[PDB]
Amino acid sequence: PPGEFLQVSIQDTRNAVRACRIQYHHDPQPVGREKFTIRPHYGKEIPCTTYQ
Amino acid sequence: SVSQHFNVYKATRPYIAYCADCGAGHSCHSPVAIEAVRSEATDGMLKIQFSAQIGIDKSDNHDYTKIRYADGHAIENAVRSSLKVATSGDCFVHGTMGHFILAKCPPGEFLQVSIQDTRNAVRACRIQYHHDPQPVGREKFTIRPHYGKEIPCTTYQQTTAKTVEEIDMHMPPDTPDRTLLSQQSGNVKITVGGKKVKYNCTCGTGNVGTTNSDMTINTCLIEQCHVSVTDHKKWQFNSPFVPRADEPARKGKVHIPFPLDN
Amino acid sequence: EYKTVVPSPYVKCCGASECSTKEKPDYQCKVYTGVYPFMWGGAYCFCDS
Amino acid sequence: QPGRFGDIQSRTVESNDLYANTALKLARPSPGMVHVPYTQTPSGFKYWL
Ligand SMILES: *[C@@H]1O[C@H](CO)[C@@H](O[C@@H]2O[C@H](CO)[C@@H](O)[C@H](O)[C@H]2NC(C)=O)[C@H](O)[C@H]1NC(C)=O
Ligand SMILES: *[C@@H]1O[C@H](CO)[C@@H](O[C@@H]2O[C@H](CO)[C@@H](O)[C@H](O)[C@H]2NC(C)=O)[C@H](O)[C@H]1NC(C)=O
Repeated sequence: PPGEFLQVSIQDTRNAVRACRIQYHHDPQPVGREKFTIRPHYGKEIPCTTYQ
Repeated sequence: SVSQHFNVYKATRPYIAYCADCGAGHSCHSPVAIEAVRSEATDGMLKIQFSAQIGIDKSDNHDYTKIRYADGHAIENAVRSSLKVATSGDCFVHGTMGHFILAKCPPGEFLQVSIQDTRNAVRACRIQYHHDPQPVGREKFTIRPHYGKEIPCTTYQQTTAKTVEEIDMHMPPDTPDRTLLSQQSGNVKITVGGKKVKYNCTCGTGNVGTTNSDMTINTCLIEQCHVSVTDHKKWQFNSPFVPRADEPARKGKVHIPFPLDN
Repeated sequence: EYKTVVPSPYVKCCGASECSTKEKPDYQCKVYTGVYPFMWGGAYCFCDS
Repeated sequence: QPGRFGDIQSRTVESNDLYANTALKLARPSPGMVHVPYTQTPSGFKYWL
């Protein structure tokens, strides 16, 4: 979701919490001409790039 | 009594419907499909409707710690402590009864409901709902004060008694299944499994009808037949996402809990 | 406020249907031809188109 | 008129007649699905509110 900072954390062998956080301005923009948040059950199909 | 209030839900079963986004932006059939969200309460008590039923166990008996849902053709159980509703943050559940969930949630753009499966899997669906409650009065506060005025302001009550408003139910349709078909050299064999099935095969002549026992059809390929369960003695909610059976006649009506009050 | 009531869709395989007008507020019905519905178990009926 | 105050009307709270004009238009379903779509202007009562 949108935010200003990003954090990744795993758990140590001793069950400690190891985390490291940086700043990253994240604000996604859906493709097309509308700013929606959840996909619809009736609409069009626009070409769009993703990571496989 | 509370147990007596559950007589109506004895002739109903849950269902599985198509909901667009079920967790990771991938369309998937789910038993926690959302149908409607009602916000007629002034204080902001959301009323959520979804396929799975609260308060009923698989053996059709009252119980307050089990949630029953449809999976395949049967009905399973899930723990009620594994129910979550979130709108840009975890929100609180004020009362659940049958098809409906009552919650109050912080401002957000999307709404998500999730339950845990028998195999400890997570089933969820998310829809879009612009939620922003303005408190009654002339001040946009957030938390109740310890010195203030009393003003009229409506809400949903937790009473489970009969109300005037109601929804409608209708007979479920025939549900296709492709897993009741097996190939034996040059034959196809259908497995009843305890449920009446109906078939239609174009190989040969006179291969249509409904049976409830295991049979084999010769000189037929596996792709040349189609079968579907037919018994369906229970009831289903009239949903736009599930096809309607042959009869266009309304069959039953079921009251809906949690009326409106001052 | 109004609520739009929309019942479950009627699908018929290897056939056709027509709907009749009714005295009901803003009734809007239409018949769509050449459909291939899908369910979780598989296809719904034999006839392709 | 649709979308403004007075989209749906009734003579009295208990009356059984209703005049509605909300521009309910149906649309053809997406292929390989079982769903009925519709586009309809939002309630004019909320707009007036
Ligand atoms: C079983 O399936 C066959 C098709 O395999 C159906 O036969 C069709 O019937 C309609 C009218 O009833 C005709 O317009 C089609 O041309 C027929 N198709 C073929 C391939 O002949 C038959 O109706 C189905 N029967 C049931 C009970 O579902
Ligand atoms: C909460 O109380 C108010 C006022 O007592 C209710 O409004 C009245 O409801 C009665 C029906 O019992 C009507 O005959 C009156 O005409 C209503 N008042 C006005 C000014 O129209 C209100 O309905 C109650 N809330 C709920 C949910 O029943």
